[PDB]
Amino acid sequence: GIVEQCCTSICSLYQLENYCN
Amino acid sequence: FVNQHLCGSHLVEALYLVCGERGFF
Repeated sequence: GIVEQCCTSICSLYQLENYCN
Repeated sequence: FVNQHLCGSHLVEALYLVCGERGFF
């Protein structure tokens, strides 16, 4: 989920896009 | 972009800068 995606690894610029859209 | 962990509150900056204008959650 939102704060695991990128704190539990780096995550990407799309994966970090998928909060809005 | 950054290549680090954003452990909630930092996300919000890397989130502000990405989806700020459209909002996110």
